Amino acid sequence: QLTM
Amino acid sequence: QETTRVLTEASINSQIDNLRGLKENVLIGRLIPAGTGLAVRKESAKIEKMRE
Amino acid sequence: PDLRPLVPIEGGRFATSDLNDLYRRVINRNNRLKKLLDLNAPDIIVRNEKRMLQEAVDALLDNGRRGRAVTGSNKRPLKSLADMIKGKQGRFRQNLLGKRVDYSGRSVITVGPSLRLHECGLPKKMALELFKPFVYSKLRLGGHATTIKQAKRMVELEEAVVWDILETVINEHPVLLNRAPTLHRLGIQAFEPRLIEGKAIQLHPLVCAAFNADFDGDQMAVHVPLTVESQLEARVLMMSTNNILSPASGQPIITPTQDIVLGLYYITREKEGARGEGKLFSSYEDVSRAYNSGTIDIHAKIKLRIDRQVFDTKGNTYNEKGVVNTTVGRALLLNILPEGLSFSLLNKVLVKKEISKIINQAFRVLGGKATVVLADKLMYAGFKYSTLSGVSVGVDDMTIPDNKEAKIEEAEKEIKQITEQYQSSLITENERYNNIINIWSKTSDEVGASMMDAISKDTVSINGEKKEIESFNSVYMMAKSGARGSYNQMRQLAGMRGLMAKPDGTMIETAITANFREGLSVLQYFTSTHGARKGLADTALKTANAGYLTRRLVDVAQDLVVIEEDCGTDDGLMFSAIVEDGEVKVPLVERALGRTLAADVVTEKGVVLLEAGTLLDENLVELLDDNGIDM
Amino acid sequence: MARVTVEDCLDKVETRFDLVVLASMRANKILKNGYSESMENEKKEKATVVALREIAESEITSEQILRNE
Amino acid sequence: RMGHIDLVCPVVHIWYLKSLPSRIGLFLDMPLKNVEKVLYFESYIVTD
Amino acid sequence: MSYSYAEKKRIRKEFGVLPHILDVPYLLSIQTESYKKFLTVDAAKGRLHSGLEIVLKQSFPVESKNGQYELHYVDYQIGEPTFDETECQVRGATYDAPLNVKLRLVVYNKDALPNEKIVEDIREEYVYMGDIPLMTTNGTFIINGTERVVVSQLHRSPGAFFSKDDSEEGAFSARIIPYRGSWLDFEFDSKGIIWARIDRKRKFCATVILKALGYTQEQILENRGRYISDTLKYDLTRNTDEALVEIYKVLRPGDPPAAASVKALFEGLFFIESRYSLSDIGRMKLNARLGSDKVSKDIYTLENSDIVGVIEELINIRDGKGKVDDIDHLGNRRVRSVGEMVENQFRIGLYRVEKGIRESMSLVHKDKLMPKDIVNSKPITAAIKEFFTSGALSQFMDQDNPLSEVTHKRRISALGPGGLSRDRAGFEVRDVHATHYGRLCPIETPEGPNIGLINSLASYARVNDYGFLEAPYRKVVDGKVTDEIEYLSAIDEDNYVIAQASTKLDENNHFVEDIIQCRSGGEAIFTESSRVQYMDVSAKQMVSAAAALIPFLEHDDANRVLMGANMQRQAVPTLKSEKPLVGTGMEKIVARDSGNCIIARNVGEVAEVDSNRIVIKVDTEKSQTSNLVDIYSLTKFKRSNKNTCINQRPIVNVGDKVEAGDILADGFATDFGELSLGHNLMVAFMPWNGYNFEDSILLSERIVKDDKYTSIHIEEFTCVARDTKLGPEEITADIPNVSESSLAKLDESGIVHIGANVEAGDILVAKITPKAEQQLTPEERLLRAIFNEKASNVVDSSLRMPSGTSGTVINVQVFENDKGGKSKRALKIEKELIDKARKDFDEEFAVIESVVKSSIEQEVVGEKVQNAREYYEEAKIAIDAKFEAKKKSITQSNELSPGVLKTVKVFVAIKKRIQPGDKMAGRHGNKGVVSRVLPVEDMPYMEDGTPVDVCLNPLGIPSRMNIGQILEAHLGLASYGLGKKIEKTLEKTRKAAELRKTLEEVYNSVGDKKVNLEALNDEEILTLCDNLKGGVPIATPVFDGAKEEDIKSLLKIGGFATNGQMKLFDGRTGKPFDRHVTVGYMYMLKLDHLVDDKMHARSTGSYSLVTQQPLGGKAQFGGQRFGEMEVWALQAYGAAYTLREMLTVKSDDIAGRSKMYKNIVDGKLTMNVDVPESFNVLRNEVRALGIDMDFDYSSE
RNA sequence: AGGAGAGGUA
DNA sequence: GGGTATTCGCCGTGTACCTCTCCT
DNA sequence: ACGGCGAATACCC
Ligand SMILES: [Mg+2]
Repeated sequence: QLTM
Repeated sequence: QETTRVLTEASINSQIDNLRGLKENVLIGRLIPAGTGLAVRKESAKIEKMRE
Repeated sequence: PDLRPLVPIEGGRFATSDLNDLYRRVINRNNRLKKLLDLNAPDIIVRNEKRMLQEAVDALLDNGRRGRAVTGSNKRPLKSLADMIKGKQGRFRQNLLGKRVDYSGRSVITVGPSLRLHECGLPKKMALELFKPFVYSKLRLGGHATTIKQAKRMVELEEAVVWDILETVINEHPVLLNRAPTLHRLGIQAFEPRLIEGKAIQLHPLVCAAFNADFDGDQMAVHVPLTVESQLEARVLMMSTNNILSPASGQPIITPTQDIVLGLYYITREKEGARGEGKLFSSYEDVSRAYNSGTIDIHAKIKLRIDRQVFDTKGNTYNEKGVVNTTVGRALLLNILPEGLSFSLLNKVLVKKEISKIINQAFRVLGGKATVVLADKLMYAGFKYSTLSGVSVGVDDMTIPDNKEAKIEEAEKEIKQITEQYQSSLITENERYNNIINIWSKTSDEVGASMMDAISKDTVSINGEKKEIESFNSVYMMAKSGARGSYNQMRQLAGMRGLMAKPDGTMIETAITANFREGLSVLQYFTSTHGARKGLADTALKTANAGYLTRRLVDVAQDLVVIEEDCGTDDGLMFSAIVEDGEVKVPLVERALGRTLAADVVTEKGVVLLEAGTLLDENLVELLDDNGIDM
Repeated sequence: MARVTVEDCLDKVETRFDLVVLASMRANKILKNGYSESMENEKKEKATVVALREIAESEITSEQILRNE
Repeated sequence: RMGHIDLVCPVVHIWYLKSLPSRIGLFLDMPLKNVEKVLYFESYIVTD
Repeated sequence: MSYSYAEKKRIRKEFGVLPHILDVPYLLSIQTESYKKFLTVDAAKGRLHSGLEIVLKQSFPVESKNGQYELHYVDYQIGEPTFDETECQVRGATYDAPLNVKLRLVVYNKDALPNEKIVEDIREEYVYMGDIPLMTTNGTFIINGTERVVVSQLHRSPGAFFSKDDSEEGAFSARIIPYRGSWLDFEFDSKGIIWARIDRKRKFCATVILKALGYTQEQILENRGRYISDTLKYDLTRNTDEALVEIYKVLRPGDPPAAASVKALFEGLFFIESRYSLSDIGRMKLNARLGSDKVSKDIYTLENSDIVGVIEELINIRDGKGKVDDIDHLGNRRVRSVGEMVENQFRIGLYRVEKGIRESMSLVHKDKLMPKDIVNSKPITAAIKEFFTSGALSQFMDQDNPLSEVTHKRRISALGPGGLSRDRAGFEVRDVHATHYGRLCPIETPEGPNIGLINSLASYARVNDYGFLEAPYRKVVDGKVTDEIEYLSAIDEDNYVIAQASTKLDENNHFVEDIIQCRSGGEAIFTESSRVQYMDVSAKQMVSAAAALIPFLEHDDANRVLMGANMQRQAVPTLKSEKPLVGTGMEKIVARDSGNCIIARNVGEVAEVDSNRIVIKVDTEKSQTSNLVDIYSLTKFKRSNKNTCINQRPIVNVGDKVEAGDILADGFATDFGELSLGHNLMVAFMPWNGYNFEDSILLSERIVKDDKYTSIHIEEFTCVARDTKLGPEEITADIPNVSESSLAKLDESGIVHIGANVEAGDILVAKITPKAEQQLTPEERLLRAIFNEKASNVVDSSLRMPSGTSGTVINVQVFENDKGGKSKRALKIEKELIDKARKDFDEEFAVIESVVKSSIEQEVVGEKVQNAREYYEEAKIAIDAKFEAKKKSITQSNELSPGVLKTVKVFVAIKKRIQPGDKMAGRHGNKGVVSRVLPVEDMPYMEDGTPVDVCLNPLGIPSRMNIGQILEAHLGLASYGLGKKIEKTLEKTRKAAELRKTLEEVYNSVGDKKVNLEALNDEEILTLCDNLKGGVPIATPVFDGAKEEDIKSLLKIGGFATNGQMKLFDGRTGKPFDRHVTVGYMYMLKLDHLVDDKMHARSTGSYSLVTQQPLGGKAQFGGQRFGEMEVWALQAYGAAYTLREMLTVKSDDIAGRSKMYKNIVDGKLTMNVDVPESFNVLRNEVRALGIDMDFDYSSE
C-alpha cells in the first residue's frame, strides 16, 4: 500500500 | 540465505546448535517453544511435583 | 542410491539424475588416471589428467563456482550437490518449511449470506473425500460393514446411509480455510462446516476483509485438523469468532462493508415533511406493526418511549428512560441492540464510522459473543433494507454542473493570454508551464466543487417550501455512506478528469476537460493510458519488494516470545505527541494507551496521579489529558 | 460455536493456552474410557466439546482435579 | 547406506577454497590468485 | 442497408457520424504475407527472388579442394504434401512439402590448375533437400497433429545507436548492431579518453582498433581536440600486428600469438559475410545516421570508414553537435515475422549441409559420381523441425472461440530468442510510448509479469518491407483534407502535425475550428488548424481488434477496458449462438477474417444442402471458367485446442441466389456471420439479499432451463499397444478376471461402441501385456487355497475413463501394426473401412458430375465438344487420388511409435450447464461468480409479469468508472422495446404492407443512416420481421457511437421512460420497491473457469520418491502446499499441535502416516513424530559433501 | 516419476 | 607506511493454483 | 538488470  | 557461506564456517568452527528456537524446531518436527508448546511444559511441571 | 533415483520412463527409457552424470564423470577420470599412473606415462599428460580429475570433483560439489557451465544433454547446466540444499528451490525452502499435506482440498468461494459468523459451506463431494477414514470407522462401528473393504466399497457407490453418517461426523469438527498470500494471521481461520450441494465454498460476508477476498474468482484451501489437541486448538484459538479485532491495531475486522452499510445508512436518514410525522409509539412492536401496513414512511420523525439499562465507563449501570425524538428507521433497529448499550448509538445516521463505533462499544462493554451476535443482526438488517429500497444507479445520477462550460471557457481564455505573453518573449518556462498547469489544476477543482453542489443538494417548494434539502441521489448516497466511492472517483464521472501524467512524472499541458459521462475523445483517451499502464506495472513489480521485506522481518524477529510476567526493570522511553513542528498530528493519548508506566506521573503542582507499573487503559488516559500532562 | 463459549471458560482458566492443554487432557481421559462403539453413535456429542463444557460449568472437573496422576 | 570412491590423487574441497574468504588461502597467507595456480597445475611451490 | 445475403435476414441499425474512408485490412495478413515471401515469387510487388532461393543462391558453390568438382545451384521446386491439413491432425503428421533443388556438377582433366573443372562430368539433376512445413490457409501450422502459431517478434533494428547512460557526465556510448555478428561498441569518460570493446571483452583503448590503417601521423590528419591525443599518447602499440596480438589477448584467454591465426580473426570478425552481416537495414540506417553514402547500398559488412565516422560522431555528440537515440522509439525497433525466422534456420542448416558435402566430396571414391550421394538433407529437416517443435515463439494455438485465434495471430512479443527476459526488463520497455499510436494497441497486454511485453497489433497497422510498423493518414494539402491515404512510419511522422478523425469539417473539407488538439511530435498539443498536415482515416485506428468489440469504450476506464478485452478471449461458445443486440459493427469482420464461416467463391445458386456439404451451381456467365460446380464440405463436432467444440451449420436454402463473398455457413461461435460469445440477459441493477454482495451474480433458473449457457466439451483419450520385452502387448478383449457385467459395452474386439454412455471408471479399450513371477506373500498363501486361484501370464494395460467424468462416445479411431499382416479381424476392419470410405468418395463424386451433366444437358437441349468433353476424365483422377490414400497408410498412417503396435483414440462428449461457482463476465470489465440460481417466482418482475434474468450490484459501477456498462443496459432496453413493437404488429394483421410500415418507424426515425427497406420484397420483409422479435440489433462504433439524445429517442419510441428505470415488484410478496430500478439488456459471457475442473479434495494418495511427501497438482491426486507464509500464521496463533502434525504425520513422517490412518479407522489415540523423512534426506546430502552433521546428547 | 519452455487465474 | 579510490565478484529479488507439448 | 556489500589493488598523503 506504500511505495511513493 | 547464503547457505554455503554459513555451512563452511559452521563446519570449521565445529559449531553446536541448541535447538531452542521457532524455526529450528520446525525443521526437525517437534513443538515450537511458544503458545501451547510452552504451556504443555508448564502444566506438566505441575504433575511430577504432585506425584511427589 | 534411492536419493538419486533411476525411475523408468514411457517407452523404454530412463529419466536419470544429474548426480549420476557427475558421479560417472568422476569415476571415469579416476580409473583413467590410475592406469595411466601404472604405466609410468609421461608427466606432461599425467598432469593434464590430474587437472581434469580435480575439475570433475569441483563440478560434482558445485558447478559454476570456478568452471563455466558444465552442461548436460539439453544445453542446461547440471545440478550439483550444493544446489539441492540452497536457494528458493532447495531443501530448506520448498521441503522443510514447505510440505504439501494430506486431508486437504480446494475450490472456488461463493457468498452464502445466511450463515452465522462461525460457519462455512462445504460441498458434499469435497467433504466426503476429506473425511473418508472417519466415515470408514463410523460405518464399521454402527453395523453397516464388517471389514473395511465393504465400507470402502459402499463409500464409492455413494449409498444413502453414507450421507447422514457424513453429517454426523463433520458435526462439531472444525476446518481451517486459507487464501492465496497469507499476509497475516487472519488469513487462516477455523469454521464449522455444513454440507451444501454444489461445488463451491460459501464464505460468510463479514470474514472477507480479513482474508482480503471477493467473489470474482478467488479460491481457498481446506485443511482438516486430525487430533484432539489440534481440534481444540482450532476452536479455542483460530475459530473466526475470536478474531474480532486486528492484531496490528485495536480496530475491528468484522465491520459491515459495502451494501450492509448502504441499507443501514438509508433507513436511518430522515425526511422533514413525511407521512406519519409526529406519531407516538411505545415499543419496537408498535413501529414494526405500523410500518408493515404501508401507512407510515421509513424516514418520518416520530417519538418513542424507551426504558433500558446502560453500562458506562466505570462499569456502573444507570437507567435510560423517557420519550426521545427518533426516525421510523432508527427505531426499527432498536430490536437488535443488546442490553448494556444506549439508544444514542443508533439514534444517528449510521455512516461506516459509526457502525464500527457500535461494534467497538459492544466489544469493550459487553464482550465477545454479544458482539458477534450484534454484527450478524446488523448484517441481516442491512442486506434486507438495501433490497426493499430498490437502490440502483442510472446515468442521470451523474449530474454535470451547469457552470462547467463557462468555467472551462474562461480557463481557455486565460491559457490563450499566457501564450500571448510567451510569444513576445516575456517568460520562458512559466509562460508554457507551471502557469498553464496551475490554471488547469485550479479549474479542475472549481468544477469538482460545482459538481457536489449538484449531487448533494436537492429542491422542494411544495408549501412555499422552496429551499435546499439533502439529496437522496444514489451516487451521492454511496459515497457519503462511506460504502464505496471517493470524491475524485466521483469527480471523474461527472466533473472533468483534469491533468494526466507522462510516466516520468511531468504533467501533460493539455487537460482532459471531459468526464466519463459525455465520453473522452481518442486523443484524450490516449494520454490517460500512460498513467494506467504505469500504475498496473508498479502494482506487480512491487509485491516482490514487500514480500522480501516481510521475509527478512520474520527472520530477524522470529524467536521473540513473551516468557515471563515481569523482569523488574524500571527504564523505558519518553513518549510525547509526535508533532510535525507545526501541529499535533497524533495525541499523547492513543500513544500511551496499553503501555505501562516506568516512572510516576507527578503533576505540575506536585501531587501524583498514577504510580509506576499501572497498565494504562481507556479509563486512565483521560487523567493524562485532563491534568495537562505531556510526557 | 452453538452452546459452548470460550468466554465461559476464560473465567476459570488462564492464557487461552492453558485452556487447550487442560481440555485436551480431559478429552483424552474421556475417550480412553469408551464413550462410543456400543449404543450411542447419533446420541452423544464430541469429547472435545464435552470436555470444554465441564470447565465452563464448574462441572465434573476443575483445573486442579483435571490431573488424575 | 552409502559407499565411497577411493581417489588416487588428493583434490581440494571447492568450498574451502572459493567461499570468500578462503579458509585455505588464509591458513597459509597466500592470495587465492596464487593458490589457484598451484592447484590447477600452472606453477610450483617449494614445500621445503 | 440490407445489401448482402445474411446481412438482410436481420439488419442492424448503425449509429455514428464519421464517414467511411478505408475498410479494415485483412486481419491475418501479417502471418500470411510473410510465409509467402519465403516460398513464392511476385513481380507485381517487385519480389523477383523468393527468399527460400536467396538463401541457396548465396551459399552453394562448394569446390571442395582442387578436385575437379564444383556444384552450382540451378533451380528448385516445392513438392506436394502427402496429406491435407484435415488429415494430418487426424493421423498425427505434420503438414509439410518436400523441397527439391537442381544441382549441376563440373570437372576437367585434373591438370596443373589449367581449368581443373571445365571439361567433362557436367551432370545435373533434381535432388531432395528437405521438408518445409506449409502454413495453412489461415496462418497456423500443423506440427505433429497440433495447430500452432509462430508469434511475431519486436527486436532492435541494426545500425549505430548513440546511448548516454546518464550516471556521470561526459559518458557517451556508440554501438554498432549487426543483424548477425559481433557487437562493436565504444565509449567515453569524464576524463575524455575514447575506449573500445568487442562482444563482451574487457575495455581496451580505442586507437587499438584504429590500427586497420595504423599510421599515427595519418590519424590526426583525418581527425579538433585533445581526445584522441589523450589516446594517441595512450597507445603503446606502434606496428599493426602488435596491436593485433594485443586485441587477440582479449579474444582468447591463455592463447599464444600466431602470425596467420591472429590476423585471420580480426579480418574475419566484421568483414566475412558468412560470419557477419548488417543485412540491408544496417547499411541504410548507418548511411542515414552517419549521413553519408560513401558505402554502397549492398555492402552488408563493416567498411573501414564506418568506424572512423562512428568515432567522429561519438566525439561530436559528446561536444554538443548532435542528439542521442531513443531506445523505445518504434523507429528503432523492427518486426521479424515467421518467414524471416524460418529463413534464418534454413541458412543455419544449409551451412552445415554445404560444409559436409565438400568434406565427403573427396572421401567418396567410385565411378559416375551423381550429385545425390554427396549432399545430405538431415541437417535441414532437423533444424526446421527444431524451430517448430521446441522454439519459444512457436506456440500452441489459443482456440476457445474465433477471437482467441484472430488475436493470437496478431500478437507481437518482445521476448524470445534475440529479445528480453520477463525479469531483466523493467519499467520502460513496459511503457506506452508516443509512437505506439496507430501501431500497437495501448490497452491490450497481460495482467501478470508480461505486462508491456506482449503488445498486440492495432487495427489498420502494416509491417512494411523493412519491418517497421506503419499506419494510414489522409493528406491535408492546401488546408483542405483530401482523400489520398498514405502510410507513415514512426520516423516519418515525427515531423508532421496529425489531427484526429473526429475533428469538425465543413462541406468543403476545411476545418471549422481555429485551435484543435493535434499531435505535433507524437506529443499532444493545442495548435492552430493551419498547421495540420495529416488526419486519421478512422477512430478505431488506435485500438486493437478485440478492444473494438466493446461498445461505449470512451465511457470506460482504461484499467477496465484492458480486462474487458482480455476476458472475451476466454468465453466458452454456447449450444445455440446468439448475436449481441448492442454491438460495434466488428463481429462480422472478426468472424469473416477468420476461417470459420464458409464463404462462396463464385456467383451461383444453391443446388443441394444438408448438414455435411453444400453444392453450388456456378453461374458461369458472370464468373470465371470455374468447374461449373462448387462443393463445400462442413465441419461437424470437431475437438478444439481447449477441448471445446467446433461445428458448422448451413444458412442457405435450396434455390438461393448467392454471390461472391456471401456467407453460406456459420461456424465456431457465429450467428449469420457475426461473432456470438454469449447471450442477452434482462439485468436489474439492484442488491438482492447479499447474493450479489462483493461481485457475486444472481441468476434466474429460467436461464438454465432455456439452456442459455450450455456448451459441448469433447475429450480425447488414447491407448497404445506396445511391443514390450517380456511379451507383446495385445488389444484383445480377454481381460483376465474382469467382471463379466463390465464386458457388455465392449464389442467383440475390446473397444467400446460408438454411441454408448460411459461413466467414470469403465473400460474404453482393453489391452493386455504379459506378467509373470507373482510370489505373493504368505498372507495370500494361507487364504489362496480356499478358492484355488489361477495363474496369469498376462496383465491388463486396459484404458479406463478418469474420475468424475462421463459422456457418450462419438468417435473411435484405430491405427494397427505397421507392416504386418493383420488377422481375420484387423485387416477385415481396415478393408471394410476402405470399402466404406471409397464408397462415400464415390457418392461425393457421382453427384459432382451428375450436376455437371445436368448443366451440360441444359444449354444444348433447349459442337458439344468444348466444355462437355473435359469434366468426366477430371473427377476420375480425384476418386483415384483420394481412394488409395484413404488406405495408403503405413498400416498406422505413420511409423506407429517403434516399440508400439496399435494406437487407438476415443472421443467423449458431454454437455455442461451453468451452476453456482462458474465465472461470468460482460464486455466492460466486470466479472463475477454465480452464487445462486433463484426460482423464477422469486425474481423481481416488471408490471406486466416479465421476470428478470440477473441482478447485479450497483455499488461496483461508480468506484470502477466503467459507465458504458450502464449505457449498454439503457440501449438494450431501447432495443427490447423496439422489438416488441414489431411482435405486437405481427400477431395482428401479418400483411407485408403493414410490416413495411412499422419497420420504418423502428429503423428510420432516430439517426441519419436510413436502412432503406425499399429494396426487400415482401417475402424478405416477412423473414426480417420474424427475426427482429427478440430485439432490433443496434451498432455503435467504438469512438463514434450513439449519443444520449439518441438512446432517449429510442426509449421513447419503445414506450419507456427517458431513463433506464422502471418499477419492479418483489417476487416474494408482490409489493413494489421504492426507488425505480435500472433494467436493461446487457450482453453477458461465460468464461472457461468452470468450478467443475477446480474442486479437488484428497485424503491420502501416493507420495514422491526422494522426499516422500505427497504429490501435487490434482492430475495425479494433488495435495495442497502448506507454504511458509502459512506457517508464520500458525506460529502467530501459538498453534503448536496443529503445526507439528501438518509437518510430520500429514506429509512425510513415513512411520507416522500409516499409524495415523490405522488409528483413525479404529478409533484410537497415539502419536510419535519421529523425524520428517525430508530432514534425513538433507543431512544425508550434506554429508555427501565433506561435512558431518549429526544428532547428539548434551551432557555438558 | 522429474525437469524445461509457453500460456493463464487470484 | 598509511588511506583512500576505484575495480571486480557474490548474493539477492512474493504466494498458491491450472493447462499444453517436449525430453528423459 | 539492479542494488548493496565486501576483498583487492593502485595512486596519492
Ligand atoms: Mg478476488
